[PDB]
Amino acid sequence: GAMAPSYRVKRMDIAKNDEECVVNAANPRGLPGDGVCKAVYKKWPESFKNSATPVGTAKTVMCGTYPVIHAVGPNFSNYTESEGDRELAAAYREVAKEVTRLGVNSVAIPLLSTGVYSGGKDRLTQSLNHLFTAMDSTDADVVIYCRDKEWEKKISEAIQMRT
Ligand SMILES: [Cl-]
Ligand SMILES: [Cl-]
Ligand SMILES: [Cl-]
Repeated sequence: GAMAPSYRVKRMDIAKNDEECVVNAANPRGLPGDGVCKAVYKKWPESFKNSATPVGTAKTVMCGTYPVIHAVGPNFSNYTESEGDRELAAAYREVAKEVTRLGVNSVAIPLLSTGVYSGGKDRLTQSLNHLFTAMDSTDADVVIYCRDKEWEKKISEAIQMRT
């Protein structure tokens, strides 16, 4: 575990992270995809061997000794608000189990279902609160990755609010 487990946020490409493992915002079929998933495919393509997994689950595949945790959030274009919320919470719970099992001291994580799976809605708060619910009981250093300057400020404020 980390000496003083923390949350941090950075605005940059998660493929350039400084953590001991990465969470991919994956599709259920293990395809290269777009956005975070395509950057993850270009950096760790070996990790997409048998990475397909259902919605609300996470599947870890090694790239050398570097773990890639493929976490599949719901696409809110297809799910109801109610069922999507349940699947989004579940995907983060499975990420917490994988991070624990791997024994890593740090993890890079994107906000699941906030991009092309958002169904056109701002889900910063919804996705971040499910991230916290899952990861609060883990002792890894968590570094959240985002691309938007306004999202960086709101995520940083939410972390600081809990002190
Ligand atoms: Cl960057
Ligand atoms: Cl997404
Ligand atoms: Cl973002």
